[PDB]
Amino acid sequence: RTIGIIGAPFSKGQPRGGVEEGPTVLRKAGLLEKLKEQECDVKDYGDLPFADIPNDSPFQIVKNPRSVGKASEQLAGKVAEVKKNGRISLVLGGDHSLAIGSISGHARVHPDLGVIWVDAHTDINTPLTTTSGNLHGQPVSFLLKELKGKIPDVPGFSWVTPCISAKDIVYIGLRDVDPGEHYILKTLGIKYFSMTEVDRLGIGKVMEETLSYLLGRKKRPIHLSFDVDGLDPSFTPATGTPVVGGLTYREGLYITEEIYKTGLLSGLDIMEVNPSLGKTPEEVTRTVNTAVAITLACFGLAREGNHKPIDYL
Amino acid sequence: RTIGIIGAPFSKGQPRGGVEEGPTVLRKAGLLEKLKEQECDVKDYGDLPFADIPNDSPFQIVKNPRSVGKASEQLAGKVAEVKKNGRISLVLGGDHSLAIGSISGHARVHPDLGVIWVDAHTDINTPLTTTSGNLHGQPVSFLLKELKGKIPDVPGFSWVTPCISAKDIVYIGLRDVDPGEHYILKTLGIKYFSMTEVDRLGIGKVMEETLSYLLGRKKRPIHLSFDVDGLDPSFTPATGTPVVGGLTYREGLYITEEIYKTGLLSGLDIMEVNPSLGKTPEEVTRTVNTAVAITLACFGLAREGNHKPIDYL
Amino acid sequence: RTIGIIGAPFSKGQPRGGVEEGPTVLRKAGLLEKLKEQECDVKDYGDLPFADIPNDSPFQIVKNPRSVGKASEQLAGKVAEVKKNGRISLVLGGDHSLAIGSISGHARVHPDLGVIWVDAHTDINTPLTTTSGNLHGQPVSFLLKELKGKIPDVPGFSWVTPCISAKDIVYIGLRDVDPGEHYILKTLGIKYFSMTEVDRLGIGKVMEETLSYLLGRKKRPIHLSFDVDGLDPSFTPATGTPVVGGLTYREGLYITEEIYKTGLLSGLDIMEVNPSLGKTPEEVTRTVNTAVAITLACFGLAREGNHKPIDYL
Ligand SMILES: N[C@@H](CCCC[NH3+])C(=O)O
Ligand SMILES: N[C@@H](CCCC[NH3+])C(=O)O
Ligand SMILES: N[C@@H](CCCC[NH3+])C(=O)O
Ligand SMILES: [Mn+2]
Ligand SMILES: [Mn+2]
Ligand SMILES: [Mn+2]
Ligand SMILES: [Mn+2]
Ligand SMILES: [Mn+2]
Ligand SMILES: [Mn+2]
Repeated sequence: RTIGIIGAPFSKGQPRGGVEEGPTVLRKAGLLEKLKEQECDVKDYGDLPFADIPNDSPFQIVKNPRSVGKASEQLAGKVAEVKKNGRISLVLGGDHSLAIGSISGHARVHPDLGVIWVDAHTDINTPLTTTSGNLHGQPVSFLLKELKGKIPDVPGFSWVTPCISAKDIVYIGLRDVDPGEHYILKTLGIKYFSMTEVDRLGIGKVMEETLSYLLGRKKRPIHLSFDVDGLDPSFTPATGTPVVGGLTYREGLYITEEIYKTGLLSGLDIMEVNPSLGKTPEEVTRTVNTAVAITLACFGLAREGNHKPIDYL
Repeated sequence: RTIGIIGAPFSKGQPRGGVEEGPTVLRKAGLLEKLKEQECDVKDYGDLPFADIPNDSPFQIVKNPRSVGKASEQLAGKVAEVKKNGRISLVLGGDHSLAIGSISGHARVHPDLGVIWVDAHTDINTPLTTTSGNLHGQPVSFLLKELKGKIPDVPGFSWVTPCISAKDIVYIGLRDVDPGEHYILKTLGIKYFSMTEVDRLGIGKVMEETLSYLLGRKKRPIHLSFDVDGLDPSFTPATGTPVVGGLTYREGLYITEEIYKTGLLSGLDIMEVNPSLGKTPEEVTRTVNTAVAITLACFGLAREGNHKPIDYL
Repeated sequence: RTIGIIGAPFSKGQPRGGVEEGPTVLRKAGLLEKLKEQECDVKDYGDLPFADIPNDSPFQIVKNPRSVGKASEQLAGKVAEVKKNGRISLVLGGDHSLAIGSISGHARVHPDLGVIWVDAHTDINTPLTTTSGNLHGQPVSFLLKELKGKIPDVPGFSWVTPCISAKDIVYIGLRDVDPGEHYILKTLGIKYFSMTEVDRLGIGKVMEETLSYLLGRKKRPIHLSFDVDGLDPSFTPATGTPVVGGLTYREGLYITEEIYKTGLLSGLDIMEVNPSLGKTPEEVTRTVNTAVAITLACFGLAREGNHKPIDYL
């Protein structure tokens, strides 16, 4: 469809820095050209400038709360802009803490959006349940309204307003969920398909239930937050928190091909691609190649082929 | 069943030459002995002699049309021979352009045959829609009757007669289909199961629908044209046009085990094995080992075991 | 649940020796600590002392019958002990010949047990049908009552009493079954899901049918004999008899997560882990890492997460 690309070179949501290079390598792989090579009206809003916030001491256990809170605030406004421009926002990260601004900004122009979260983790720890202190593992806790009250006033997020309900989101691919996170999942009744459910039903039924769950009552704009560590590390090794037994390349593409076909995709996140973590230059291209493949699927690239409304014979 | 092996060391359907070695390595892996190690009456018709055709300038964009047209013509007669001998023709390639002669020759003794095409591609470009000019990506266009009129008189194929309908064939494993090819697929209503449908239904349902589709109305001889690049390159890397996200080793064997059980297998093609393309000697044996495994399945080798009609206790 | 760990450093059921190290590396990977890190009351009964039996000439074709028969006899008593202690026996092997003592000892305190055998092989050759002579490929033949009469008096097993029926066991993952073994399977009507049935139905339906088959008539204690070569060698390479096209890591965990949820697991076997066979130190840790993962699943570790009966918010 009509795309609005925005680069988000941010890494302060976690320890390993090379993730802020994601935009660079994803663009070098020729993402723009590839998109344009389709029914895509592409406008790159460039890379957001994430100014240094030198004085950002931990809030209790939470690290770099201000630079994170700031990076998400800046992105929220940018996403809202591209949406007001009638364009599908494509945010290239950058660590997953940015989802806070991406989804918030999306919910401003489209408060009825539905979220599909592909990840190996649920990223729903609260500033109080997290043990690591890394904000790229808490983005979800800031957006849920039902958790409005368990989120302390962390410096940098006083602009945040929970914008989604526990039932407006579906997780797919989970395989490393903390105890407090699992508790929250069962308590708020969050719909999820861990790797156990994917193995059980098959990726087809999984998506069928997902789209039906989020679009059942009525059609709403869709937001896909794709963490690359959601796929098995044999496909996307250059990422910070890899977990074996992930979604295959095929399941990765099947999810996006299906979402694309809904025609309701309005927001997309490609997160956690960290080139510095590749053990070899091949693991690096293998990660970026895969991250690009999943992106092109979101916008039309089908494995059975594509063709223009013309007579080829 | 009763087999008729024929070697087809041909490569002129494409650029990379080492594919004409397929017969050699497939036999060195001990294919004959393996087959004989079963309920197989094996007769090797040797390797066809593909005489040099030095004067073979391109026909427009089409490369080596005469040597290709000749190689397929020679094979067609050989396959017809082994079939008239009441034997399941097993053609070891060689690039996929040979399918033209294999299927044509098969259709002479068994004009009612049904075709199952396992490949990452549809190989249905016409001399006019192809952009590469490589004939191993156009074999299908010469055999379909509905395309009788969109195929120009290319030097070397005036012996060709479309022998199959758009509904006598089922593709399985597609993941890199050109635009003109996709157009033809939807226009002639060709039945196909790209990697998207395999992921959706599961390999079991896929085959179930395939066999039911081709054998529904009535039982007919079956022709299986297996391109090794149909399977994921992690299993068959030594091939010319590999595409990630392919059929697994297991799905590869499940397809053949199922076809075998139909008891209607009459023609088999093992194509695109190119040893020169192996990055290591292991990728080479890994490709040939896999190509052999799929062949033995076609003739009885079952993963649950096999035993002779005797009392082992 | 409440566990009773027993080390079984035995290798005389086959040729390659490094398998008797299994207990050592599985414990070094910190298995005990991991188990304890759950709702597990763990008591390690140490490693059984498998005294040397220098004079153990082959019985016809059968190798090391006395040391094998002795090792299984010793284990049977140890398993019976831990069971009488109201604990789920967790036997770390060691080659698969030990299953004879593990299952026998289990059947003493729980004669109504049901067996689930995950392996690439059926290990049901008789001292008379085996061609290799290796007892780790015959454990099943000594336990079936219906085969009481086809088992010659092999030195070291006069203590053995067939303790299970042909219908009290279900095989999962088969892909290399001898002819005599296949004959026995079809003759005694043994329920099995080779890799062909897993591909067909999907791992979910497979387990569903398995648990329903063994628990259909009524709930009974379950014995899971897990051979690591059951999983594809890309996950567990450090094992003696690897076969490509195995169960994935995911299917490996799905099987155990499901069994765990039955709540009827009473006996568990982790066999064939041979560190000496790793081609690299990574294949070694990759094998042991995987062998540990499947073990923790058996006792509660779920991929969707876990949490204590408390309020995390
Ligand atoms: N759930 C863990 C890991 C998060 C990884 C995010 N990329 C945490 O809260 O730190
Ligand atoms: N479809 C492409 C690739 C074909 C590859 C065949 N092995 C073409 O027409 O050239
Ligand atoms: N079935 C073969 C192989 C067994 C492998 C056991 N780990 C035999 O009887 O020797
Ligand atoms: Mn993650
Ligand atoms: Mn994430
Ligand atoms: Mn192909
Ligand atoms: Mn082909
Ligand atoms: Mn085995
Ligand atoms: Mn075994």
